[PDB]
Amino acid sequence: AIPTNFTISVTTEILPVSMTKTSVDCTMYICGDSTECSNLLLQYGSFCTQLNRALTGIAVEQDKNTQEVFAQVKQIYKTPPIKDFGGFNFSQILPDPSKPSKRSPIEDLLFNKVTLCAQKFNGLTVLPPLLTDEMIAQYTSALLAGTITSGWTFGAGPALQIPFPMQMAYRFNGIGVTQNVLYENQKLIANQFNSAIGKIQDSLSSTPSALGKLQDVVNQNAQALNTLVKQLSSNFGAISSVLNDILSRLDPPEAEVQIDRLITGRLQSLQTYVTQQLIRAAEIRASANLAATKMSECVLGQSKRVDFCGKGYHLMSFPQSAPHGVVFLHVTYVPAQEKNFTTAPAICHDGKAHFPREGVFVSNGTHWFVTQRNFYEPQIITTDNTFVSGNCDVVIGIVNNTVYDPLQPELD
Amino acid sequence: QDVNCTEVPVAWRVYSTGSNVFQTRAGCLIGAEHVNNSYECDIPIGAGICASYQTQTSVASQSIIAYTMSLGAENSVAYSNNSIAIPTNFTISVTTEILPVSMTKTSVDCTMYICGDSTECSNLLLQYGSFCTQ
Amino acid sequence: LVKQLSSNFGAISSVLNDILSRLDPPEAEVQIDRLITGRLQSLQTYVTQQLIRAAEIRASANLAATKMSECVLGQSKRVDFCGKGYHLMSFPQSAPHGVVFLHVTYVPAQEKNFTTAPAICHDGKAHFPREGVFVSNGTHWFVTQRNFYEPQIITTDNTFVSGNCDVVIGIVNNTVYDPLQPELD
Ligand SMILES: *[C@@H]1O[C@H](CO)[C@@H](O[C@@H]2O[C@H](CO)[C@@H](O[C@@H]3O[C@H](CO)[C@@H](O)[C@H](O)[C@@H]3O)[C@H](O)[C@H]2NC(C)=O)[C@H](O)[C@H]1NC(C)=O
Ligand SMILES: *[C@@H]1O[C@H](CO)[C@@H](O[C@@H]2O[C@H](CO)[C@@H](O[C@@H]3O[C@H](CO)[C@@H](O)[C@H](O)[C@@H]3O)[C@H](O)[C@H]2NC(C)=O)[C@H](O)[C@H]1NC(C)=O
Ligand SMILES: *[C@@H]1O[C@H](CO)[C@@H](O[C@@H]2O[C@H](CO)[C@@H](O[C@@H]3O[C@H](CO)[C@@H](O)[C@H](O)[C@@H]3O)[C@H](O)[C@H]2NC(C)=O)[C@H](O)[C@H]1NC(C)=O
Ligand SMILES: *[C@@H]1O[C@H](CO)[C@@H](O[C@@H]2O[C@H](CO)[C@@H](O)[C@H](O)[C@H]2NC(C)=O)[C@H](O)[C@H]1NC(C)=O
Ligand SMILES: *[C@@H]1O[C@H](CO)[C@@H](O[C@@H]2O[C@H](CO)[C@@H](O)[C@H](O)[C@H]2NC(C)=O)[C@H](O)[C@H]1NC(C)=O
Ligand SMILES: *[C@@H]1O[C@H](CO)[C@@H](O)[C@H](O)[C@H]1NC(C)=O
Ligand SMILES: *[C@@H]1O[C@H](CO)[C@@H](O)[C@H](O)[C@H]1NC(C)=O
Ligand SMILES: *[C@@H]1O[C@H](CO)[C@@H](O)[C@H](O)[C@H]1NC(C)=O
Repeated sequence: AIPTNFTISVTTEILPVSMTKTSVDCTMYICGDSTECSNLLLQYGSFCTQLNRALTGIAVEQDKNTQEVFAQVKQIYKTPPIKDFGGFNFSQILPDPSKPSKRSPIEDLLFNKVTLCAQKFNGLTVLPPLLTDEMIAQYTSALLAGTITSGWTFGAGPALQIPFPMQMAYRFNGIGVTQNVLYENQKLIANQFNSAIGKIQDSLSSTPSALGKLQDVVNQNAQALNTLVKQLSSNFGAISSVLNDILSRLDPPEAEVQIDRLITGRLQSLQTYVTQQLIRAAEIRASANLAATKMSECVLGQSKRVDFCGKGYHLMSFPQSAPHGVVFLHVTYVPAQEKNFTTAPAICHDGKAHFPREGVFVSNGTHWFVTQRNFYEPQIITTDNTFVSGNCDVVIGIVNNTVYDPLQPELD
Repeated sequence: QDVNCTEVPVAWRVYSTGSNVFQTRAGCLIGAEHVNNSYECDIPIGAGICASYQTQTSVASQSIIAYTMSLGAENSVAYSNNSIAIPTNFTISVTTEILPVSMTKTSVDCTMYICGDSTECSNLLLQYGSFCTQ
Repeated sequence: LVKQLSSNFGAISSVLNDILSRLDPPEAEVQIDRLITGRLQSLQTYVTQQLIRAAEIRASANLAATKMSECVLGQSKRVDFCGKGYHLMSFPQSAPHGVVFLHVTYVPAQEKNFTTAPAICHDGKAHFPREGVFVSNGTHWFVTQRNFYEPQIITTDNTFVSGNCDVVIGIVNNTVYDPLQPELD
């Protein structure tokens, strides 16, 4: 079964890369302005220093994650002023200078769907990220402009200019299809690419569950913080929950029991919160590493790993940013309408047996031809497309035919 | 952090107020001057602000400065619909990568760590379950 | 973990001998129980931290094993995996609780631009390169490989014919040299 047409397809993948940084003060959360609470908690050891160290480590680890997936090339490139990429239309991915935001229409659509207080209280602080969105957008724009005008060369050394049709011809001659197919159906390929890239906005704007992966971490963090805050209204087996009333209607020789019980309860609650945060950060870092690998392999070069950079034979990929995440658009090539054929392992001329150099033998029913393994184009068997090895006695299923000779003119 | 530059002297004193005061997204920075240029990043602060020593520059007057990010050197390739850039030489390069594989093995005895020679501590801890075996 | 032993944990003292001396057995159990609870939870925290660190260490070890299996015992075509640039070879070295990889790679160098053409149109037929692309000095035309500059004269061995000079865009005119000319003699 040999395909006779093809179809360019575009798929989307979403990968989280970071989670919001946060920090809590050990002393302030447990004890307020009460100094007696402070010097009662001083009885315990370094339980107010390990937690801050762990949170700081988590914060710096999250800071490092973004730099690994967006700082592959330290040389920002610019697109040419005139867009004449052989009919291709990269308007929905390239940045739009008209809008005050430096994003693209797809990036703008993404940033308007992540939308779902907590200013400051009880020693709850949120640190700002080192890299703002305005610079992640610049990194993505530079990466996008690098592949359009240079191919995969800029990912290994100096950037080499290349015409886009020639680059696509290079990429087809990486999966089996020869060069002439693109140079013939340039218009069809361009139209299919434009339609596929257009349909992405419609697909994203209609599915609320498309961006579900990025919302899960935000919701989990919000629920964890809400539980941590709500845990402050529990008596923990004492007479009350507010230290002020404990300090009033009791004696200092007796009031320490409630203070100690509340301290123990709040300390173990904070322990649970910190452990949960560390466990979540582990998976977030794993996902960030996977995203970095995907960016390095799919974008800056063609990948031959099956079902890694999209579904089907991989051709190209484009990166886009999103709030605490990245989105990959994989452009792939898949076969189409097929045809029925009969075959033969080898062709037996006089004595010698012929094997194809590249491609296989297909029989229309009367004649025979040799063709490629992924696109149907028959050619007459000659001495250039086949090589002789052995005799028509050991191979199984060989057939009979005539191998054309290309030097018949010399007879004249 | 998160303190607006008026309340800062409501906390060896020059760093409390005066000299040069800069207000950023992270907070209030005291002791550095905000230049109008852009350089490679250094000791980070936040919201794309890196502070560097970099004061070899009318005496040099070495001091700490603050500046915005610079995302590498600007570049632009000349692209037309007929243009090829073919290399003519090459260069063999060697790079190094470091990878941890393991750390030091260790073991801690449950009973000895908590209770010393005191058998009373031992038989009081025996009240709990299998916490010295897990 | 060691310094945590010098904390009273809300008791009267931190040394068990002192607790066992200036108290009564019916009363001394409270301090012992409190110290036991505190030390037990401290050890719990230490063990949990050790497990969390060990997970990451195992992940890094697995990555190092994959790198050794792929980059060393064979060439790798994965981009930016075994070093920066086109990967050629790699060498392993040991280090205290770790490994060091030396990646030997190939990168291009000084460059000169050229002008190209998708195909060359001889009489009727249209010729496409077999490997490499067409490079024009400005007067003549040549075919060369895609990673090193060495011009060669267009022949019938470096190109293959497919179609007509009517559907491709940007085809140009030139002469395809024939290799059986001496047969005329
Ligand atoms: C490259 O792609 C861009 C984006 O699709 C093209 O711009 C778009 O071109 C279409 C052409 O039909 C415009 O649609 C027209 O809009 C006007 C005004 O709303 C309407 O009266 C017409 O009936 C038609 O629907 C569209 O506005 C325009 N801009 C977008 C979609 O943002 C561009 O033309 C493409 N390049 C080339 C060379 O065609
Ligand atoms: C493809 O064509 C070849 C040659 O045209 C066929 O080879 C022939 O195979 C038959 C039996 O397989 C043999 O023919 C015999 O030859 C002896 C020679 O003395 C003769 O006495 C017999 O009466 C008989 O004709 C022989 O191996 C060979 N013949 C010749 C002339 O080469 C082959 O069978 C064909 N295969 C198919 C699938 O059609
Ligand atoms: C590369 O070579 C081809 C073949 O020589 C050139 O194609 C020529 O195109 C012109 C007009 O586009 C045509 O010539 C015309 O032929 C008719 C035949 O009756 C004649 O009456 C006209 O007066 C005119 O000469 C024809 O398609 C073809 N020339 C020939 C002799 O077949 C092509 O232009 C060349 N490339 C470049 C860039 O010049
Ligand atoms: C494919 O299967 C068919 C069906 O069995 C094979 O046809 C038979 O092949 C044997 C082997 O020589 C002959 O003896 C029979 O006479 C054939 N039957 C018919 C109806 O033709 C066929 O050979 C198989 N193909 C190959 C390459 O082995
Ligand atoms: C490469 O780009 C140039 C710039 O537009 C193209 O040159 C024009 O091509 C059209 C189409 O035939 C002509 O009508 C113009 O007269 C050309 N202008 C000049 C100044 O020559 C050129 O055709 C493009 N080449 C390819 C292969 O697309
Ligand atoms: C495919 O093989 C031949 C066509 O050469 C045809 O007779 C046969 O019925 C086809 N089989 C199917 C399942 O279509
Ligand atoms: C900080 O204080 C000044 C003067 O009191 C005020 O104008 C400014 O708006 C304050 N900062 C913010 C972020 O409001
Ligand atoms: C490309 O090379 C030509 C000479 O062949 C030269 O005239 C032109 O300036 C070069 N292009 C660039 C961008 O340097």
